[PDB]
Amino acid sequence: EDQSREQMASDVANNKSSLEDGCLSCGRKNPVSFHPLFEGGLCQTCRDRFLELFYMYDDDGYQSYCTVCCEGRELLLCSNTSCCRCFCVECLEVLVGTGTAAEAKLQEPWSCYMCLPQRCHGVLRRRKDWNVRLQAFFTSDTGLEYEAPKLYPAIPAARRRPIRVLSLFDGIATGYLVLKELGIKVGKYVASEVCEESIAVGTVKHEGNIKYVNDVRNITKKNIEEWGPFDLVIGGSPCNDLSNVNPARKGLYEGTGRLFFEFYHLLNYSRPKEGDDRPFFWMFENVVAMKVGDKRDISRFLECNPVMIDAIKVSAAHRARYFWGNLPGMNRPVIASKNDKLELQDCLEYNRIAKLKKVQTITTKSLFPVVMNGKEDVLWCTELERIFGFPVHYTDVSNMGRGARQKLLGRSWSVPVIRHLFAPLKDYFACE
Amino acid sequence: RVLSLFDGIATGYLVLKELGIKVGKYVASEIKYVNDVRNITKKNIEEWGPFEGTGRLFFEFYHLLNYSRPKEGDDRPFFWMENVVAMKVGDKRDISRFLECNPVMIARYFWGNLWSVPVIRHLFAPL
Amino acid sequence: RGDEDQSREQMASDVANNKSSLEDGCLSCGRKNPVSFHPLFEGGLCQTCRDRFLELFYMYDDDGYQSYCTVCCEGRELLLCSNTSCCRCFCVECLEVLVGTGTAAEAKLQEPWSCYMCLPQRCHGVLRRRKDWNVRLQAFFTSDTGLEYEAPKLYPAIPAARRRPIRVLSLFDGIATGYLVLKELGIKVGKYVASEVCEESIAVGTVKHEGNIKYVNDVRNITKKNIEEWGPFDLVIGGSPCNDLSNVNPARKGLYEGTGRLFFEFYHLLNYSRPKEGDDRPFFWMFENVVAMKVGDKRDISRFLECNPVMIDAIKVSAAHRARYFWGNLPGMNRPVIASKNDKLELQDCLEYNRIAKLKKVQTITKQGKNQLFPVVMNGKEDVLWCTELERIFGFPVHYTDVSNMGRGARQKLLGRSWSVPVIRHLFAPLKDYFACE
Amino acid sequence: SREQMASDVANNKSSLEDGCLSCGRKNPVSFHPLFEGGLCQTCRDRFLELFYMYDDDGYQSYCTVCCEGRELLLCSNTSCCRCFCVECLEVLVGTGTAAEAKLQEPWSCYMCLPQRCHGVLRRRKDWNVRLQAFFTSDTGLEYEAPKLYPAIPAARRRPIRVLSLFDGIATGYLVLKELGIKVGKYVASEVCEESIAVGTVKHEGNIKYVNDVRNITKKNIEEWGPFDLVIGGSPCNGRLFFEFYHLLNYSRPKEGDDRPFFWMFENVVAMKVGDKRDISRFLECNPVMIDAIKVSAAHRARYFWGNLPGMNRPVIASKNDKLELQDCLEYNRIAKLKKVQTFPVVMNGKEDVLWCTELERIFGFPVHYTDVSNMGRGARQKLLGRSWSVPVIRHLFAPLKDYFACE
Amino acid sequence: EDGCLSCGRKNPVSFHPLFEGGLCQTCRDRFLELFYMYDDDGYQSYCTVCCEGRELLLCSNTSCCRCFCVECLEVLVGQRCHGVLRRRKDWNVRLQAFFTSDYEAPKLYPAIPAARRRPIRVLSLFDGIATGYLVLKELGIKVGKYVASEVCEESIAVGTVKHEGNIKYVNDVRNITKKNIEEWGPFDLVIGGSPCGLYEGTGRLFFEFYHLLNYSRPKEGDDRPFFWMFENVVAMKVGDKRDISRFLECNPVMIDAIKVSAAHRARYFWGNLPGMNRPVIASKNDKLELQDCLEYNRIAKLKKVQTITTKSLFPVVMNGKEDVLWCTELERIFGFPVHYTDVSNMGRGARQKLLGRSWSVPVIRHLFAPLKDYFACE
Amino acid sequence: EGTGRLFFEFYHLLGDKRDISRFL
Ligand SMILES: Nc1ncnc2c1ncn2[C@@H]1O[C@H](CSCC[C@H](N)C(=O)O)[C@@H](O)[C@H]1O
Ligand SMILES: Nc1ncnc2c1ncn2[C@@H]1O[C@H](CSCC[C@H](N)C(=O)O)[C@@H](O)[C@H]1O
Ligand SMILES: Nc1ncnc2c1ncn2[C@@H]1O[C@H](CSCC[C@H](N)C(=O)O)[C@@H](O)[C@H]1O
Ligand SMILES: [Zn+2]
Ligand SMILES: [Zn+2]
Ligand SMILES: [Zn+2]
Ligand SMILES: [Zn+2]
Ligand SMILES: [Zn+2]
Ligand SMILES: [Zn+2]
Ligand SMILES: [Zn+2]
Ligand SMILES: [Zn+2]
Ligand SMILES: [Zn+2]
Ligand SMILES: [Zn+2]
Ligand SMILES: [Zn+2]
Ligand SMILES: [Zn+2]
Repeated sequence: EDQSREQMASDVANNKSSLEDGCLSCGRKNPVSFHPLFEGGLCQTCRDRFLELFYMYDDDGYQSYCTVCCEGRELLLCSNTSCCRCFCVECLEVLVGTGTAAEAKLQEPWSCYMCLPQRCHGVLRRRKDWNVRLQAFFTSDTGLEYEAPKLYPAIPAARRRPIRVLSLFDGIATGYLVLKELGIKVGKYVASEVCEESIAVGTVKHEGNIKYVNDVRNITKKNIEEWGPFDLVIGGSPCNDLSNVNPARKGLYEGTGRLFFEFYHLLNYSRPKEGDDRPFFWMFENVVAMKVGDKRDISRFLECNPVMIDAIKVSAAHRARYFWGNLPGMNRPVIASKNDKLELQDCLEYNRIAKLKKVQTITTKSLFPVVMNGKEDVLWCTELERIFGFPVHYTDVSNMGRGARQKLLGRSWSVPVIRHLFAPLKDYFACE
Repeated sequence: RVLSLFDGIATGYLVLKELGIKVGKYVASEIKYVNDVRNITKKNIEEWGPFEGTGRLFFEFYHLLNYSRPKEGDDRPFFWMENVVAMKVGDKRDISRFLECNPVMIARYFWGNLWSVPVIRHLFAPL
Repeated sequence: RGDEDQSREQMASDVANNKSSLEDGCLSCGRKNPVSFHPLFEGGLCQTCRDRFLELFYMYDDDGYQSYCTVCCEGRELLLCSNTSCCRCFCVECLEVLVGTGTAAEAKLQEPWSCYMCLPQRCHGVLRRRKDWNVRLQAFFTSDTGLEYEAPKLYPAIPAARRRPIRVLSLFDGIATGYLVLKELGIKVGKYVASEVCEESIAVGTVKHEGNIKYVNDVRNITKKNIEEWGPFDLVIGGSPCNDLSNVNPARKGLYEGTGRLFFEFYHLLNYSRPKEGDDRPFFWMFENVVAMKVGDKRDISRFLECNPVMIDAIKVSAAHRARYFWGNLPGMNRPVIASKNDKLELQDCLEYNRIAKLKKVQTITKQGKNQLFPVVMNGKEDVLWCTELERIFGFPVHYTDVSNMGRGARQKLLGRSWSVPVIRHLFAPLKDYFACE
Repeated sequence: SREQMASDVANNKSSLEDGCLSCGRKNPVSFHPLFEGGLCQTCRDRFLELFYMYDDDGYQSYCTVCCEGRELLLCSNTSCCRCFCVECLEVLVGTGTAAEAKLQEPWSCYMCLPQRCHGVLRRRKDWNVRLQAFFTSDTGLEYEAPKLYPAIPAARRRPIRVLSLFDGIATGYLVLKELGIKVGKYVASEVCEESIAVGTVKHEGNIKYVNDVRNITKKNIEEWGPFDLVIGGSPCNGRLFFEFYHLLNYSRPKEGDDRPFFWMFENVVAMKVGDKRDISRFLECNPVMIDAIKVSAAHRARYFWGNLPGMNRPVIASKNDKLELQDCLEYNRIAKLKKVQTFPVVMNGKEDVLWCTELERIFGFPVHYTDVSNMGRGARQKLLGRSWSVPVIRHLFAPLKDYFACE
Repeated sequence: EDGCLSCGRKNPVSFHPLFEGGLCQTCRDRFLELFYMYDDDGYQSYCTVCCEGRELLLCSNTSCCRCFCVECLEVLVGQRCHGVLRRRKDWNVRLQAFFTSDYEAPKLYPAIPAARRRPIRVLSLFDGIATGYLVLKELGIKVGKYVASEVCEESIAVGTVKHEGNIKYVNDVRNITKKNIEEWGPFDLVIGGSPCGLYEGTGRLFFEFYHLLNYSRPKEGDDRPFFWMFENVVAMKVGDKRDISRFLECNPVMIDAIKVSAAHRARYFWGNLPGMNRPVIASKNDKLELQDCLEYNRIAKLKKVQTITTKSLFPVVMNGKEDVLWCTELERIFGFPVHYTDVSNMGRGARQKLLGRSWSVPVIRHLFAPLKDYFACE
Repeated sequence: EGTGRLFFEFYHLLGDKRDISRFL
């Protein structure tokens, strides 16, 4: 019963059946979900395997596999600027028409069907609302629908107190950086960054206002009561454990992925006891490109469904991630601000021209992003900081170079994204 | 009532029966089998109340113990308690600090705030 | 030996019983006929010894100590002063023959050992420290040269309504220290033609200064036509890459051969750009070279330039020991060095938050153990200065060299061979009355 | 490799010009004056310094073909000091010629015997005049030609005033009155006591000697009268060039002065190419290459910077010349060679050496010029060896007769 | 006048050429030899009256060398009659006769030589640098054949290049045979000078020239002109001087070069030429003072110069420095043409070794003056 | 007085052997 796609394509081309009933690339009947790009259905296995590898990218700056099904065997890349979309050789001729595979390979330059104005090439009719329809896929599709978060009661303006933060895997102190950018008065902050390179950043730049502690491995229960009531628990675990960029690909239950459980343990301890009514919150952040099996696990352990704020809508780089938590308003409409840097041309030094408008994701490892005086060059550390919204020269401490000033900026959060997330907290704690 | 994980052949049930004590209701996930480990919610625990590496089972056991733990101020008898000796020292410290109690001995490693039939029989003697 | 060729023992014996003075005797050479006096002590010096003192006094080792004897010129075995703020090393042969027999053995065993420059002065044998050697060490260097040239002519005062911007041709520009200091005083720069060939030094000038520095190619490929295509220059700054003139390099080639030839390109283009006869426009120039250079070079460079250098040490305005010669006709190049309110005369003023400095001054920039690893401490742990603090020491604005992916080594090299902002600020300061201000 | 171009040109697939003569690298910049073909820029620069350098025995110290001496065969023919490169032979004419050349006795180089198409090493039919074209004008920069001074009337001609830095034995003084010009002053700057004796006794003390050059200040040049010709030649055995350039600026007429001023430098040809451009760039001129072999009986090639009127005219011998060694010899002495490089005579069937009075007539100075101050055989040779040559200098100084007073 | 000044013994045999008095036969013999030689410093070796002394006073007058003795004064002196040291009024022209007036060869000079005779045919031995050849050409007398017997290679070159090889060297004198003289004969002039005990060492050569006379004189019945000559230094034993005069059978003459030159050159002559005993008369083109035998801007500290030999206060000053004579300045002393020794690549040593032991051109020119009336003049 | 003194006088009135042979 493993029917192929040619029969379905022939049936729909004669107005005998619909595209929804069939898996858009698997060909199997009994669809479970749609395709955000093309009109049709997607099978359970296809949906499971394409939730994961959509947002992964290669070093050269193009998608790692097909934009249609899930797979890369022979790929023909679109050469249009500000577009890296790649297609599948098998996908083209079986749905749009015979002979298009060799014809496309000869025309220079090649433009993908998304670039050109929409035309129903065979059965590949693009959506006119795919821009607003892709978001609904990732936001909420899983089986269980957890209850809506409780809305804490309002507090009078004169009955507000300074917040007592407790950060984990603090990195270069991004939360502390945004907290005074909003205006909230921080009465206490307890980071637990163990990297001595990053520790020097927090002490010098914030004047020893971070009561630094060691790894989040030896903090005992009595410690979390010796330090008093905590009104916020930040945390972002390292994401170099389970990603399909490294072959090992150890799960969340092995290797460096067990640091998530430390956040849960500390959240249990810092949580107010039963019968207490102080405002309490939490948060999390991890790479979206994680296994589906563990994507639900983090949701179930924390009993919340992740959101997806897409950095492109606010910054000049592509990196989306999951933000669990019970913040009051973590599902609104993303809006940019006046003091933003939407295009890369605003994140460059003097006498340099930006060839692109947006830049592919940046990782620990570092072609034609900028040309000065008719000569190509690569981005500076002074330029990698304006992209994320960090103040310039932030990492210029402890005798650094390109070797380390790029690793720290690679696995850090985004100033505009968190600035968006922590906006509602101006009502429960001290302002000005 | 008793809640047990990794019942297996329900040797603990046989030990409890041989102890002369009666159990009102026993709930297990693998006798009253309900479903798999990953098919339990807060509402399910409330209805059933009151009462693959090693880390995969340890996380589920820790979550179950945290969910079944009594709220602050209660004085009801709530206790909990296994891993082989030959295993990574980092994981040993992980599961030692996570449970808020250092291991002692027994060749197995036993935690607890209280397979081998005699060990279970000796442990269930003071119940 | 000859009557002049005595030994130090006879001179010491003669001066012991008030039969002669230390003046007639060469303090270590021993010969007669003194030509000059020893700057630190009282006595006389000979030509064979004096010309060995004009070079070897200021050179330093990597570990942070004098390379030779503080007394004669020479190091066989040296006793370093254990006390800090003083890296003077004394000569074993110099000690026992002037203060008394057996002082060497007790000096090597007395812990900590304090050099005779540090202890309160007393007539230790014949090592009588001068009571005014601080002002007399300058006289050893500033004016003892050969031909006594005429005083430079002073330009007439210019009205403030006729002042115009400053056009600068900075041969061997480096990182544009002249541009940075020029507008700090408020002088408007209407043109600045750098001549650097290293690419990194162009990135700083293009980025930090908004591309107002018209760079050109190598100085060697500059013809007489370029010097007139680029308008009349009102200042010709220059400083040679003194890698072939300092005695520090054992494999040096000296003047007239090698890298030292580049002085004549400064000398060539200076005449090519100097105003001709009948031109009365204010023209100034300035050459700069290290003190540690052979007197054969120092006389020829002064003979061609027809001027005598000054000696401005960077210890009276900053927190580093750097001394250089300054040729030029800058108005007021001999006035004494006075610090300013917004200076950093100690090493503590040039540190980040939560850093503790042990010393009060540091030696020159560009085996170096337990002293180079101990110039600063934080959290009770040994540390070394930062590239951010090496810009405060010289007076450069913070984060000046944060361009073009420069690591630690590049920011160290382009900084250590540059000038010093307080010194060049002292030199350039009188120019405010000749050019357009604000 | 060498066989790459040889195989191609043999089959008429390419020409000899395309490849470096021995380097094997393509893209040549300059052509070989000797043979047909071109030279790579890497091989081009290395050929200037070693071409005219010779050995003590009287043979070249490098290859006649490329630049290299590892194994060389010396030409047995007299009046020819060219040694050929061993690997240059078999790769050009054919394998096995290296052994044959060494075995046959006597062996003559390919230059001596009349030109034959020996492989590809075909001697150029016009090599004689194309060697100068390589030397006289090949450097990149092309400075403007000097201005020509207006003619000086004979009624307004004045005695000459000379400033001979590094004077030596007053070679310049001897030629200026021999040509008939009236000397008004000759401010030498010699500091060798032996050489001062010759210039004073033989000229009745007409030289106003001074002390070392490194003690002369701008005030002395102001006191000593205005100069009209600044001679200069540095001891080749580079510091003293900048002293000549220093003093020339003091004595060069200032802007607005319209009096005839001439200068001239001199240096050997066996100097690095880098130094050659530096001297010309500072002086703003291009040099000439005058050889003494066309006016005397000895070999020496020396560059001549200056603004002298006519430094480019062809070299022509004079009637009062001694082109052969037999014309510079005493009685009962027989010459063996025709020229002597930079067993020279027989005496009753015994090989002897040129006398100090025979090395005297070769250079053009009057006989017994160096018989003062009790010099020995060694001293009289060293003063003559490092001096100039009268026929060469008299050729350069000849056009000056129309500018200053004569007789 | 009845006692010897330096000895005191009576019965004198001769008078004194400086002061009035007598001389014994012991002192006159010691006065003949010990008079004229000199020391390296340039002073008289002994006293001028007694010619003896271990320590003696040294004179310091300008251009003077006569040094007196210590005991010679207080014995007899204690210008006017100082004690008994009253100078003779004509000692200048008196001591010249004491040496001269000490028979001779055939006393009849034939004067038979007449017009249209053959030119000179002169034979020499140990010629050196062709001294006789140079003077003979200067007078104008044509020479048909000039033979020499020199052996030192360094001096053979000078005669060749400077005279275009007209001199035909043969060999050392020890190799010349009787047939060689006959083959090269006849001959009209036999010049000879021994290199400078007579019966031992290199001095044995004197009789070789005498034997050469025996193979060159005209035979019996041949009244053709024939002459000879001889030269020797004055520093010789008394018995040696009496032997040469005995063999040559002549009274030898005393000629000193001071009257014609600017150096102390007094040597001993023989011969049979006319007019040898005539007093020396100076010429208008003669160099008599050292101030003219010197190069440019060189002033002399003296007027005459002492005897000069192979071995080197020096008589000239340069630019305020105490300085010596040049090689080209020694030639003009002897009358030689300038640059006469600038051959064969030789320096101070060889040229000094040649000029020192050579004759004097003006001195030999005087002896050959009367020969112009016998042979082909001009 | 060796034989040379008498031999030289003998010739006038009328290596030793080599010169004696040449003497006659
Ligand atoms: N064992 C450990 N204990 C505490 N921090 C650790 C740790 N192992 C790694 N880290 C830190 O965790 C960080 C994760 S990158 C995330 C940093 C943070 N989200 C920010 O504001 O940038 C790394 O910088 C690393 O230094
Ligand atoms: N041929 C050349 N022409 C122009 N500049 C050169 C040069 N060769 C080297 N340089 C540059 O000249 C510099 C001399 S270091 C002196 C620069 C100056 N004192 C300052 O720092 O402000 C070197 O850094 C070198 O990069
Ligand atoms: N330091 C110095 N100052 C002046 N002259 C020097 C000198 N050093 C060397 N000389 C002279 O410079 C001369 C250069 S060799 C040229 C000699 C001269 N031109 C001639 O025709 O004979 C040497 O003879 C040497 O005597
Ligand atoms: Zn499918
Ligand atoms: Zn596909
Ligand atoms: Zn596209
Ligand atoms: Zn001394
Ligand atoms: Zn010492
Ligand atoms: Zn000290
Ligand atoms: Zn080549
Ligand atoms: Zn070769
Ligand atoms: Zn040849
Ligand atoms: Zn007597
Ligand atoms: Zn006497
Ligand atoms: Zn006298």
